[PDB]
Amino acid sequence: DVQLVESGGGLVQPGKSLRLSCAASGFTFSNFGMHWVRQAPEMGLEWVAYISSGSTTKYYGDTVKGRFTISRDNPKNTLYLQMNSLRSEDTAMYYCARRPLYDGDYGYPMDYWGQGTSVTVSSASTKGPSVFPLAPAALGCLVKDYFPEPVTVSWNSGALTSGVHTFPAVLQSSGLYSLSSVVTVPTYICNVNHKPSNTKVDKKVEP
Amino acid sequence: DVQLVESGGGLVQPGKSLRLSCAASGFTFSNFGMHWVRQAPEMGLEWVAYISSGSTTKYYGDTVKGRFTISRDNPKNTLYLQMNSLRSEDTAMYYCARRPLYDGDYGYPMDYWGQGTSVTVSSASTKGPSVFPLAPAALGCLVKDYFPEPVTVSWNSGALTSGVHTFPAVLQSSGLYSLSSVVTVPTYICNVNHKPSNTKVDKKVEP
Amino acid sequence: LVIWINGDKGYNGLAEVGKKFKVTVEHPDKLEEKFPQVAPDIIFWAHDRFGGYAQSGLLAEITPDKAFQDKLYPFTWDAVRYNGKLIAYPIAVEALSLIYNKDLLPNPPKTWEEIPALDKELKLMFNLQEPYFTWPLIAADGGYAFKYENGKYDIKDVGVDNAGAKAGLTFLVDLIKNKHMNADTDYSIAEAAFNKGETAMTINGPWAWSNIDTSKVNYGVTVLPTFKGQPSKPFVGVLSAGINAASPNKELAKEFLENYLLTDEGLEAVNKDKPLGAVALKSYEEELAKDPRIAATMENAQKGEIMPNIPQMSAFWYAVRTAVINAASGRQTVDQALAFAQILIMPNLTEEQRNGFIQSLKDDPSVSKEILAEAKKLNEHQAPGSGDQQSAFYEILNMPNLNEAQRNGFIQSLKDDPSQSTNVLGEAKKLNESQAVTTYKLVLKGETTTKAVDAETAEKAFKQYANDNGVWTYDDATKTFTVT
Amino acid sequence: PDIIFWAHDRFGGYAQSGAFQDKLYPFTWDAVRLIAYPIAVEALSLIYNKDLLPNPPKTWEEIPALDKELKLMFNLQEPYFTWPLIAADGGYAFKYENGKYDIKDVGVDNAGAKAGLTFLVDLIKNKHMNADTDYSIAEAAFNKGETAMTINGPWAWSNIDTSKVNYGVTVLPTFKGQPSKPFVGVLSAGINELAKEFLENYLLTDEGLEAVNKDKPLGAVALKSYEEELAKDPRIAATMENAQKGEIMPNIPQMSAFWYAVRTAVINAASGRQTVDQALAFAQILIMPNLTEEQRNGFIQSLKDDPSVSKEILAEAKKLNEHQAPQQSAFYEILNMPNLNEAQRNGFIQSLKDDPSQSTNVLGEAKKLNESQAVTTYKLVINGKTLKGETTTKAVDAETAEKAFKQYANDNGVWTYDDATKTFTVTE
Amino acid sequence: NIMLTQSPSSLAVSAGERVTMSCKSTQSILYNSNQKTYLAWYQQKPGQSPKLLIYWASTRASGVPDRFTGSGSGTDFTLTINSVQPEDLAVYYCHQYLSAWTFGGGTKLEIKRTVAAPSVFIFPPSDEQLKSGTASVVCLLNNFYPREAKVQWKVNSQESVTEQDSKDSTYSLSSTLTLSKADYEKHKVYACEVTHQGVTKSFN
Amino acid sequence: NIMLTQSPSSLAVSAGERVTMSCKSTQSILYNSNQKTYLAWYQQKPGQSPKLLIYWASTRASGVPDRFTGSGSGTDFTLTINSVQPEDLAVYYCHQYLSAWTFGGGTKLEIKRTVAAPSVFIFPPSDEQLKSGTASVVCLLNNFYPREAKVQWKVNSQESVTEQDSKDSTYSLSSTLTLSKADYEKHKVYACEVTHQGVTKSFN
Amino acid sequence: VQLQESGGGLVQPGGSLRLSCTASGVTISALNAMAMGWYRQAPGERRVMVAAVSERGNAMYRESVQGRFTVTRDFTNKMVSLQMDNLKPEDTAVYYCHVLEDRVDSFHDYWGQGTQVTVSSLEGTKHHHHH
Amino acid sequence: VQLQESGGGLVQPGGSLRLSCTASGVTISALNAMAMGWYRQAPGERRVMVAAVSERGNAMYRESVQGRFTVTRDFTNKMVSLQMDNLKPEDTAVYYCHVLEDRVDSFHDYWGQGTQVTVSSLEGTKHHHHHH
Ligand SMILES: OC[C@H]1O[C@H](O[C@H]2[C@H](O)[C@@H](O)[C@H](O)O[C@@H]2CO)[C@H](O)[C@@H](O)[C@@H]1O
Ligand SMILES: OC[C@H]1O[C@H](O[C@H]2[C@H](O)[C@@H](O)[C@H](O)O[C@@H]2CO)[C@H](O)[C@@H](O)[C@@H]1O
Repeated sequence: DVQLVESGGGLVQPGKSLRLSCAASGFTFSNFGMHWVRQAPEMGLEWVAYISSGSTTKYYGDTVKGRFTISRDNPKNTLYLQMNSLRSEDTAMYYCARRPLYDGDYGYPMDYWGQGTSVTVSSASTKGPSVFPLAPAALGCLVKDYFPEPVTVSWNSGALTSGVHTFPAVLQSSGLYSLSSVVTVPTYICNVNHKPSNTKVDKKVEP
Repeated sequence: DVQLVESGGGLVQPGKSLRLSCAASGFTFSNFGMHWVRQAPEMGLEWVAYISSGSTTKYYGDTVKGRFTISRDNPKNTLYLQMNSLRSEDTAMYYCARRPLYDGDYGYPMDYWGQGTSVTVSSASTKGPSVFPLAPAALGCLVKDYFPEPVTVSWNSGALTSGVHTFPAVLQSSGLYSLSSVVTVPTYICNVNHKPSNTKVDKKVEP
Repeated sequence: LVIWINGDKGYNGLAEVGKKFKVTVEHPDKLEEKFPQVAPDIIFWAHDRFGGYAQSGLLAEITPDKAFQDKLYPFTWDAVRYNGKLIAYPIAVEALSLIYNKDLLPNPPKTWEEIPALDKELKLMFNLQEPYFTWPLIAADGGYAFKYENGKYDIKDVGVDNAGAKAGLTFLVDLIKNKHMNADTDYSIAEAAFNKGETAMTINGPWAWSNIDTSKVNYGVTVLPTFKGQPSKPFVGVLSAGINAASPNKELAKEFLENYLLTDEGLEAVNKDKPLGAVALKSYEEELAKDPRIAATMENAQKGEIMPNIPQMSAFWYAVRTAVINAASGRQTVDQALAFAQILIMPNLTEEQRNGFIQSLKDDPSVSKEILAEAKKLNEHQAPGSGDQQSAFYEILNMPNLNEAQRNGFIQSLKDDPSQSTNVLGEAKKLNESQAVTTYKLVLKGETTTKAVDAETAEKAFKQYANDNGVWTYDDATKTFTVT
Repeated sequence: PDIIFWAHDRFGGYAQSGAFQDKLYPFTWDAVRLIAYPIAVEALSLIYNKDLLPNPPKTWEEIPALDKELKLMFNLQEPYFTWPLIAADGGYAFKYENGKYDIKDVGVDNAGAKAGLTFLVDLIKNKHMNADTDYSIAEAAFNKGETAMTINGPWAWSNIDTSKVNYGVTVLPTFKGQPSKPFVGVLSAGINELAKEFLENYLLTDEGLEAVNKDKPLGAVALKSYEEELAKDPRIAATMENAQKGEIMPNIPQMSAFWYAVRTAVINAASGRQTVDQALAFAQILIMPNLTEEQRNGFIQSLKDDPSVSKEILAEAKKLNEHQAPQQSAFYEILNMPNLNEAQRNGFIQSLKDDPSQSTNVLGEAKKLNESQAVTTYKLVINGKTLKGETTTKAVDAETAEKAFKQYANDNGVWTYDDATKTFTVTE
Repeated sequence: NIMLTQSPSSLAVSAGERVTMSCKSTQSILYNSNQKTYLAWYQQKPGQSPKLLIYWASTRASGVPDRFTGSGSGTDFTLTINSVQPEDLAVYYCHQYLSAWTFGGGTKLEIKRTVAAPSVFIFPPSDEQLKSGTASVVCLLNNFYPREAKVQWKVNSQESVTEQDSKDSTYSLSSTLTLSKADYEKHKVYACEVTHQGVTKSFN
Repeated sequence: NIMLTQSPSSLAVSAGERVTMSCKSTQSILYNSNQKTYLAWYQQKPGQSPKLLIYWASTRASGVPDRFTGSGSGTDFTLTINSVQPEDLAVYYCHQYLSAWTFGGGTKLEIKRTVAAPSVFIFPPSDEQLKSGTASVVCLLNNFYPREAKVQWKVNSQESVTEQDSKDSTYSLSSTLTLSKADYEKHKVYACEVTHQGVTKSFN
Repeated sequence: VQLQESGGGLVQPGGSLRLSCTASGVTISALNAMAMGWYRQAPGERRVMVAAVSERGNAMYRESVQGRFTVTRDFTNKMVSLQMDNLKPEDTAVYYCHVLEDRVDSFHDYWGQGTQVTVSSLEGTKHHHHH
Repeated sequence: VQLQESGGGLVQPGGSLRLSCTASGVTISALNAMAMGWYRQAPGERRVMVAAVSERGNAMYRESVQGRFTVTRDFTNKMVSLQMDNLKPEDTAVYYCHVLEDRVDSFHDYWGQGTQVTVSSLEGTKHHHHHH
């Protein structure tokens, strides 16, 4: 099946530069146009950039024109977005999408979307999360003091998925984030992954 | 609007050769594959030939393999089908149809079809239709003794189309064809067109 | 056998040659444009159109013979070569020359600027409809059809808008305005005037000589006069014979070309009919090398440039023709005419887009260079850039307040998308106004990384991290703190 | 790496993948045509031991007799050294026609190549030639005098000079009365400004060339003066004789896999695991550029398990490759049907020119037709109170058309004939 | 190739209720990678080129009304019209486009309605016919739905009936009696008698 | 560029009935050549990439159910769900792709149901967190339909509510009370009580 | 001074489009005392000037549209045109005919009704008919 | 003698496919003495021969598939294999492993269950996943 995978996201200081790469598989990449689309909680979906199949025609968003560059490498099936002079309003999640062939004849819009990468910009520095198990039924663990938002939490390496309640992160008064993940039960370990801090932590919860 | 118009059809003796042309307008002809599909009253729809976009791939039907040849001229926006050594079973109406882009990814089948040209193969000679008025409420005219099938019958050059009843042609014992067309009314001229005989007859019907 | 040639050449001589060899010859007007749409067995014409004819497949490739290659001059063979193959058999080399009446003037003027004084004293005129005759004045001051660099022609570059071409065309239209030169005259009127002795000078090729030989008046040929101290550079044409690809007598025509007309008696017969000028064959050229007129024609050819063979020449001629006509009648200025021709030249523009650009140049000449640049950019975009790119590169590499990471990012963006360079540069400039470590790993079970300038700072950070999470060995070899 | 010193075949693929001229020979610059600076020109030569034999053999057939008298070996692993025997009898890597290489035509499967390879495997099976030996073992054997002859380039000479044994160099022996055509390599430097200048004004000098040649013999140097002062050595003369008898190596990017293919064939040919024809077919299949890995593997298996139809398999693979690339006999044959009337002959030839790949069908059914096989249009205008209109019929003359039109009028209820437009007008 | 067989040769129905037309394949036509069944349903009105209705056996083409629906899998596929309309009379073909291209046998859809009395006309031959040597007399029945009627000639006869129109949904037929001129002269009174589920017309 | 504005925004409904979400365009997006309106409706489940639902404002994408239907023209378009299902809670965007590419504000489809009694848990801080210098007590509520619920602390608290799940269709909430170390041992008993439509948990 | 606009609609990028504006209710010399131009407005942004012609007959253009756009003034016929060539999807906007005159102490503007111009960024519609 | 086929399915044109047939209930010399081959049949068509191998090991092919197809018989493993390369849509059919044996007076044919081969002519499928 058609699959798109994004990479290159993370935390960068304002005014710096970043590169996002989207790898496509399952179709002839050298024949389809590509879109870069970003989404934020306070901004929502908005198209950012577009490149044609043969890289001859490229279009950019009004608010990103002159800073972002879209390109593609057909032989290795890759799509590149170079972002420069980043401002605080660019914190979002980025997806690469595929535009169908001859949409002026069949009217098919952007159909396949990638998983997306979270790009965040801020002057503050990153910090690894602090994990704390909770004494019990329900049991869980909370991650606390981690500045970059993405923290994927699984239980027993994905062995159990029923009753897994992972609350969204909230911003604290110190500028850091914290969230608690719980599981309802009648060994249980919770694994947290923090990609900007590259932190994998396995914590066992016991009374 | 997409428009496909064929030409070259007519009456030819068995074992002869005939070239059919199809002109396309309203789309990039140099990007879509083309199909020739014939239909007969006793056998129905079947696919005859297919040509790819760049003419690199061509497919033929089982019963027309080695006899028919498909090609196309992209600069002239034309699609050609050459038939050689015709046999009596090939009497049918031919359409040129378009194949949508990447049907293995989107699944769109043959969508736009032309009007179609009727090819009939037989040893008999063509003969001009004989038009006879019918004194009258309804009134009409009947055409008799014309071997080639197509005879388009209109009234007052298409001025009136209400109450028109044109009946299908019927074979008599003599091997010719005849049909009567009438209109029910509370000047009237009936026009018959016989393309293989190049016959244009306008007959006025009065009591 | 059907032969089509121009009307001013030796049709009767070629007819006699064919009768010696049936052969039918005709000289229809405007033959060079009806030939591509009609498709005669063989056509005699200049080498410029044969490139387009071969590209369209209208002309069949000729199989040559090595001895026949050695029979004629080499540069004629290279000039008739398109994409490494031979399509036509070179016959004659024609270059324009200045013909003067000795009684009217003892010596031809060395400069074009002196010609107004001579004409005013008289109170020179020649064909104006054809761009062929007008082009030497345009190209004397540096104008060119296409950039000839390292042995290939640059289609993307056109020199009809150079200041030298503008100066030449303004000089010509100034001669028109001062009543020195009639804007409505053509080749026939020029020939009639020069045969009657009304005009003291004319610009013409060898073929006119026989006609002036019928005038019984003394005539002297020489190199065209210089313009602003620069010698004129007329285009050098090669008249050669091309064979129709659909001709049913292809081999008969090929044998006719090889064995009958490209021989001494055929060339001498057609020269007696009409002087063909410099013939590509060695023996007859050496026989006629003693004639001073052929020497003057050769001098003009060396001073000039060999006419190219790209199929993008025909429309070029068309464009130049229109511009010259637009320059001739005073309907519009020289700069406007050159701009219109430049717009007409590039093929990839759509007809609606071309008409829009024509109107754009019509209604606003103050921004003509911007319109031309935008039209050229659109043409290259639709064509089936390094100029500004190097300038942007050099400007960014000199940026003093930009750190290395941002400079590398901007350089990568410039190398990646050049068409948006002009915006990106400005953005970099904007940033210029605003701006005016080892990763250590820790191996509660888990791994972390932190960026630190030295081992002890990372040790302090890792000890703090362990302190907050309820938890020592250090390995330079793997750059790793391990806690147990 | 900054600069790579290697034979000129791979620099072409490297470039594809991404007064000074007068100082060197012109063909050296033409071969590297610019992407590399020629340094040396190397060609293989037959090096024999003077004490072993007074004069070298002139034909390959005599070598088995001399070897069995001893009771010839060289580097067998690399196709480079074994190629001259294959190329002697017409074998060519690519068709060099009017100065251009035709990638579509590959001559490895020629009959002369089969004869050369079967002679080589005949040497192998008769224990005259070692299938597992390599360049190092051949050098050691020639240094110790184990082998009476060897095939080697100039570079090994200094090593032979370390062995102090008398060695004579000559042209490779003729095969079946035909001299060999060894590949001529150009050892040149390819850059991945300082390195270029160091190559130009320092390395490309008489002192630099002689310093390099002293360590290992470069053979034919690209520099003119060192060639002139080194042409007195007869070994260089023999190398150039082999070079002119040989063919220069191509610069197209289609060589590397080609070499791989030939290597595999040699490894298939020497070990005896497969016959000469099957090895050549495998090499040809590997050479084919546009075949997919699954398609190539399928063709390899089909050639492996059934060698009876190898020619048909190769033809089908070539057809597929041409189809996936990003009739004349039929033309002559169609014109020669006697009973076929002119119309269908033009129809069939139009179909033939229209679609060549169906020609084998279009010919055959035409024969199926052959045994089966073995006028002015006039217009009537009726201007009548009962009938107004015009009709057409085809007739051989105005008289037949007149009868036909009169009959038509008779069935449909003053007659005039305009010959200029062939029109009969009937007015009621 | 993969040819398809449509079960109903023809089916009649009144307007407003559902019709189902099924067709069978000799083999599975499910593409493995896409997991999509490659089959389409086409509609062809009389005297017109075929028009695409459904593709992928479930997806509905653009502009197609919601009444048309496609279902089925394996080797059996069905097209269902929930509310048949009078202008929906046509021929429906199920067609696979996975391996080569083949079309079904065609299912004809008829329209049922209330009975209607035919309109009878009698038409004598014209005089150009007379002097041409043959005579043809026509009896015409117009606007009769049931498509059942017998016609008899009283003093070798050809009956031709048109196609059911979309608006009226009735039929028209003509019976032509053809004889020689002499046969016309000997007899005087010609009558055509037409009997129908829902009369004699004569001339002298 | 063309701005799109979606009127309903957040909207709550019970399972079984219809919902109509409309969006207005600043400019007409009717392509003149083929008379097709260029607008699409996209559905995005929580933690998912957007999935195409409808294109050309009337045509349904392959694989979508028949409950979703698109209508409207001019500058006003509507998307209607006939029978909202428990896994239909998502965000729906209307997006035009005629001039450039833009998306609407997004309407959130919320699901109504019967009220449920929450389950309350009190979770003590862990000792490694204690010796780190701060303390945090957790008061958790699980499986309640109404998001509205008040939480009070007995001895500056942070409240986090999760997104309603598609299967069960209730909510979970967590209130964390954080304090300093010394403040943690200066108090002894800690309690969290909750007032809800559908209770105090205390510990020492 | 009433301004009436004409022209506009849907255009493929790279195409051409001509807009016209006619002024009424003012005399000839007084209209030659005005500066006449074209503004444009996109949804969500304020009106910006895309072209202007002063009373001297000189022209002034926005930086992003110079070369691609031209503006011409037929002062005898109270008439003005804007020719737009090589369009882009970002050029979709409502165009406003604008008249500026100085009142010594201040400047005053007159705005027309405006016309809608949309650029359709589709790909396969180049051959498409228009009828 | 019981014959069983293995391999087949759906394949893109230009691909390759290897079908196998295994025979049981027979001694080695017995089915050595009987020829073995591959038949194919499309619906509405008759039984046509695409591959055959006689008792002496000579291979016979139909003219439409010669060179494209390959038949191989391995006595020791009792297996015949048909390798099909450069496929076209005309080749989709039901394939039968077949045994031809001589009862002197006439010929006898043993038939297998057969396998389905569907060549699916489709655009934009050069890089489509198959294991997914
Ligand atoms: O005038 C434009 C044409 O110039 C040349 O044709 C010349 C030719 O060189 C000359 O021998 C003869 O007198 O005819 C014309 C005179 O114009 C180019 O060869 C043509 O392509 C141009 O159209
Ligand atoms: O593998 C065969 C290679 O042959 C040549 O390389 C030669 C080279 O020409 C020679 O001077 C030296 O002895 O090294 C190798 C010996 O194989 C081709 O240049 C290569 O492309 C081939 O791989």
